Amino acid sequence: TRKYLELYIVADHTLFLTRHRNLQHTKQRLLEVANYVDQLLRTLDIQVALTGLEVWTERDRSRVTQDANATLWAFLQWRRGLWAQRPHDSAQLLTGRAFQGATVGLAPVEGMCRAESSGGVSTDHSELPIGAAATMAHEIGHSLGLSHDPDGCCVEAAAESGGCVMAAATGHPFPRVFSACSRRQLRAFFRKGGGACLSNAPS
Ligand SMILES: *[C@@H]1O[C@H](CO)[C@@H](O[C@@H]2O[C@H](CO)[C@@H](O[C@@H]3O[C@H](CO[C@H]4O[C@H](CO)[C@@H](O)[C@H](O)[C@@H]4O)[C@@H](O)[C@H](O[C@H]4O[C@H](CO)[C@@H](O)[C@H](O)[C@@H]4O)[C@@H]3O)[C@H](O)[C@H]2NC(C)=O)[C@H](O)[C@H]1NC(C)=O
Ligand SMILES: CNC(=O)[C@@H](NC(=O)[C@H](CC(C)C)[C@H](O)C(=O)NO)C(C)(C)C
Ligand SMILES: [Ca+2]
Ligand SMILES: [Cl-]
Ligand SMILES: [Cl-]
Ligand SMILES: [Zn+2]
Repeated sequence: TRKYLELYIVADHTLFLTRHRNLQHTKQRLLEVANYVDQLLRTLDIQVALTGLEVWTERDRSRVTQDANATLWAFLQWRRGLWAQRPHDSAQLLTGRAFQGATVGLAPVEGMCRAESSGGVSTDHSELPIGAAATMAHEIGHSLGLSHDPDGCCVEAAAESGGCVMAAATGHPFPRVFSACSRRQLRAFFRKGGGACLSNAPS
């Protein structure tokens, strides 16, 4: 019984523009962010399989604004049509837009595999790909029913180590591991029936 996450990642038009309208380099950024997401999720014993990749080179397919929540749900609605053509477990939007309130990412809680909510949004806020990846892994965490780490969690992964992924705030150094509290919450989530779509090994 092994767990696999079929991930579909999207780069919005703004990100494309910040990447000098360079398709190849925008795709490379997505690939490197996806690689770090895989590294982080593997500390939960979940392997990531990059199912698909998309760059909105001419226009955003869903409305992206300063409102993180509005952006998240507009993306999720668009994701429904995407899913019908390109099946995946979770779709993640990586945006070059900055959200109001210093928010860098959002995702519906316990929505993994749900038709209306299996996705998330993250701003590419750091020069380092691991920044966006830690945010994306955090949103995927919420999708898997993980809550923010209580202060008595993340016994170790010291300050200089970046801490743990489910921390409520982010910043360099970025987290590379999920806390033991997160591990326990994930196992309970799976036992209770959540994330049923993570059971298949990608073809
Ligand atoms: C993040 O952003 C999302 C999207 O904007 C918010 O989700 C919306 O939340 C509101 C309130 O919770 C929901 O409003 C309900 O809409 C129902 C009809 O929905 C249709 O129309 C909306 C708007 O055009 C579309 O988004 C949607 O796809 C549907 O086509 C109404 O029937 C509801 O009214 C009835 O129920 C309410 C509450 O139960 C009663 O008080 C009323 O008397 C009435 O009987 C209600 O107006 C809306 O549907 C949600 N949109 C979704 C699911 O996409 C999040 O709340 C927001 N998160 C935040 C800010 O925390
Ligand atoms: C640099 N900005 C931040 O640290 C913000 N935090 C976020 O944006 C969170 C995501 C980070 C990946 C931890 C977000 O609120 C969340 O929990 N989504 O699930 C602050 C603390 C300013 C609100
Ligand atoms: Ca799957
Ligand atoms: Cl168990
Ligand atoms: Cl049980
Ligand atoms: Zn959070």
